[PDB]
Amino acid sequence: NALLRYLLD
Amino acid sequence: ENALLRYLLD
Amino acid sequence: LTPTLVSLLEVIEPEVLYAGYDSSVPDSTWRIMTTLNMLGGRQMIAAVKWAKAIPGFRNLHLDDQMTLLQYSWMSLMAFALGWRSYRQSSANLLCFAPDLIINEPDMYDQCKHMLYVSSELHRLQVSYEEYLCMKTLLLLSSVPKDGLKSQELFDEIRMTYIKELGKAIVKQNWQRFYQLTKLLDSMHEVVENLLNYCFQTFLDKTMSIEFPEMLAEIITNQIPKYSNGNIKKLLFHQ
Amino acid sequence: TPTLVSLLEVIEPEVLYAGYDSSVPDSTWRIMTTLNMLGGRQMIAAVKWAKAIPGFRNLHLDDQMTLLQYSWMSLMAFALGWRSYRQSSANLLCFAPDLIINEQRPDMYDQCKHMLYVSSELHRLQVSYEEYLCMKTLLLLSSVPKDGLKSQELFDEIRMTYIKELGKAIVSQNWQRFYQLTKLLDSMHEVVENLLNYCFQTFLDKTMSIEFPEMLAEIITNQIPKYSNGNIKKLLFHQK
Ligand SMILES: C[C@]12C=CC(=O)C=C1CC[C@@H]1[C@@H]2[C@@H](O)C[C@@]2(C)[C@H]1C[C@H]1O[C@@H](c3ccc(Cc4cccc(N)c4)cc3)O[C@]12C(=O)CO
Ligand SMILES: C[C@]12C=CC(=O)C=C1CC[C@@H]1[C@@H]2[C@@H](O)C[C@@]2(C)[C@H]1C[C@H]1O[C@@H](c3ccc(Cc4cccc(N)c4)cc3)O[C@]12C(=O)CO
Repeated sequence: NALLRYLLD
Repeated sequence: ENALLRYLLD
Repeated sequence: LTPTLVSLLEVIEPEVLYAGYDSSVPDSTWRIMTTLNMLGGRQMIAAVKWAKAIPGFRNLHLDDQMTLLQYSWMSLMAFALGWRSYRQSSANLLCFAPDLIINEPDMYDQCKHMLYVSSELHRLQVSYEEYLCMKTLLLLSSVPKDGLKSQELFDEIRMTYIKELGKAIVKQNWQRFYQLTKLLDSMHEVVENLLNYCFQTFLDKTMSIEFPEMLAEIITNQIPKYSNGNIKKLLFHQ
Repeated sequence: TPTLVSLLEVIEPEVLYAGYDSSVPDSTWRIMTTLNMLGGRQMIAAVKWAKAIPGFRNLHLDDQMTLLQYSWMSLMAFALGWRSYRQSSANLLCFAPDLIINEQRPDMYDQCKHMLYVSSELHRLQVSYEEYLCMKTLLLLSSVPKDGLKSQELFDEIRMTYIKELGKAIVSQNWQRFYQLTKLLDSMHEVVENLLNYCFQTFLDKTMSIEFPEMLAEIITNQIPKYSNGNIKKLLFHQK
């Protein structure tokens, strides 16, 4: 969730 | 206003 | 044979972060304040759910619902805190949670404002039915100076809970309504002294008190509005 | 009659607990919560760093997620070890420049001894900054799921590039240093298990109620089942 957000950007 | 906006739409 | 990649790794190495630690700040003071902000964050999450369950709130423009929750959060927390402390039979305690009850000095002043809510509900012998209408009215007590996007609907909802507090009192009745709506007006003053403390601790890098992401976001959005006096405080008595 | 007041009574939120136990030392609660907060910010910085590692961004997104979740404690303890070594005074834990735990001033005896180990080992092997950077990159690729990665052929090709890069950073018969440095990397698995075990204990302990940021709470939540099911494949350089 938060990790996936920081990897998406 | 990310978190408050997610709880209202929730 | 030359290490070409290790050069790229030096370039991307993250810089050392500071923990935000100051030995001079009492371990008990930092713990209490940080624990209260974390509980306040969870209370705020619950207050968003509660505000949506209120009849007529979901009909307001989405930005209007956000606005009321950001403007009144401290008001709702402090009022519910006064209620919990009152319902503990001692208007001399601050019952933050059933496991965090403060039985009584930089906070000597701010403590008197938090206890004021509790002694006022005690003196007025406020019933649970009155407290509920009063707490719904607090969510509808501060608006943007410029106005709201569903100002007509907002007025209608507000009228409904002033009217509902009236019915809860109705069984001397006008005299009681004056005292309860006077207490609603004195919440603007309590909230002002509490938020001033809140914004100071939110920015103080020496104390480095921790705030949950829900409260940090609320505080970050509201500090400019508070500073520019961009807040219209709806009152019952002139 | 007040019909709305009854509907207000129904929707009233229940009273929440603070998670406060007076018997838990304030110094203990503060130090550990403050460190979990710092760990959250260091973890966000680490995600940004890993994306800037040549080749890391080629792996499947789920593999990039997996590696950061399996190795976060390893990168954290290894960077803590380095900073504590670069402080030159032995027996110090340099978590941050403003938070240096001077070992002298026994709940965290097992924990502190595993954190100091990394620092003492780097000081013993006189590890350079170019060796450290290859080693820290290799701890990101040191543990995989028991089933394997969705981009396994690429992961193996990337891991081999950083083992080869560590060799260049050392380079007559210097392969004893390559043995000694890869041995320190292997021993990181044991350090991480002792620190991850304490981390899960404080994450789940309601009497202590230590706080964690949402970034670490999501990694810990995701990893606890995998840790218990033994769903982790620790990649070693030498046989145990
Ligand atoms: C919403 C909140 C959360 C849950 C809850 O039930 C009600 C509320 C409403 C009040 C909010 C509180 C928290 O957020 C924290 C706030 C915001 C606080 C207003 C500010 O007063 C200090 C504060 C409050 C209380 C104490 C305990 C204490 C110790 C010793 C002596 C005395 N006499 C009192 C100390 C400092 O804590 C605050 C900060 O600024 C922190 O950074
Ligand atoms: C990533 C992290 C963050 C930043 C940073 O630079 C490196 C790291 C790596 C280790 C992480 C840490 C934190 O998150 C907190 C962790 C997770 C911790 C592993 C667990 O060990 C305790 C802990 C913390 C501090 C000490 C020093 C100490 C105290 C008393 C006596 C002695 N002699 C030594 C000992 C054990 O702290 C942990 C928790 O369980 C907290 O709940």
